Amino acid sequence: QKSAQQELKQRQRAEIYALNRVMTELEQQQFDEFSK
Amino acid sequence: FHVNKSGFPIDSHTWERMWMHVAKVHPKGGEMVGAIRNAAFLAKPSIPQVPNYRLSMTIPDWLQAIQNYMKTLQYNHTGTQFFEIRKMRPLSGLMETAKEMTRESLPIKCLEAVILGIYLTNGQPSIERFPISFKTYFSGNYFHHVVLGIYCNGRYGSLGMSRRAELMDKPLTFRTLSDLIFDFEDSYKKYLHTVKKVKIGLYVPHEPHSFQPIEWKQLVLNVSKMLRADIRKELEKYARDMRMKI
Amino acid sequence: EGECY
Repeated sequence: QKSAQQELKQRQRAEIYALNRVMTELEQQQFDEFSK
Repeated sequence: FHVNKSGFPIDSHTWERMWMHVAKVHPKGGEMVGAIRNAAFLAKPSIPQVPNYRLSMTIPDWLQAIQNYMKTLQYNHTGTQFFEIRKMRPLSGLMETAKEMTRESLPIKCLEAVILGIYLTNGQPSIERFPISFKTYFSGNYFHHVVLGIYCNGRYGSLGMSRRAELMDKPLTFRTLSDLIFDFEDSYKKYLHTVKKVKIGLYVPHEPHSFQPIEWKQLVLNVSKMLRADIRKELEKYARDMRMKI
Repeated sequence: EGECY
């Protein structure tokens, strides 16, 4: 039913935020390199 | 620049495409993606409370709470926009999407933030809302960006989400629309961006007609071609027209 | 929009 789907949403969200932190840190480094 | 058109949970094609983009973009690529995908001990991110105006709050504190909520969702650096925004859709449809943003609680970019800021300020008539769009040029390419202009108690400000801290929220301290727009332009020049076009929308109705969309381009200035005296002249005229409901 | 920014 809609149960296994909610479990997938939560796992996808955990991975999205893990990924977004890593990508945000990348963009921060590149921005620091350009501004120097 | 991918958009999730598959809803939630995100379907395989959209999900695998996201991972391949970031694998290409990130210098540790495959090692980074492998560290996250199917990792057994990922923190479950907390879900931030949706802000809601109460009479005990000052309007600036309320607006700051809206902006902090957006910052807590985070700017979306994944390369996959998670909520599809059709800019010309009626507001009634866009507000369903905004609610979906508060329910699914994922990172957002600039256009989603404008829609979300409209949703979270709907119903406070003291706040007038209108989109402000920018087309900029930087090292040979054009960039588009949009924020939510705010007018309240004779002052202008903005809400939004950007990769840069100076291209999003602005406090309710600008005495004219020109001052607000010129502050964005000065902020852009810190990043070596030249502003090519400025587009000002209409006020977004708090209670829109069933089919009314956002109007994004009631005033369009090709600011790169104009002297600043003329830019200010045209913005001030338009802002006066806005404030009079012409 | 895409680039935002």
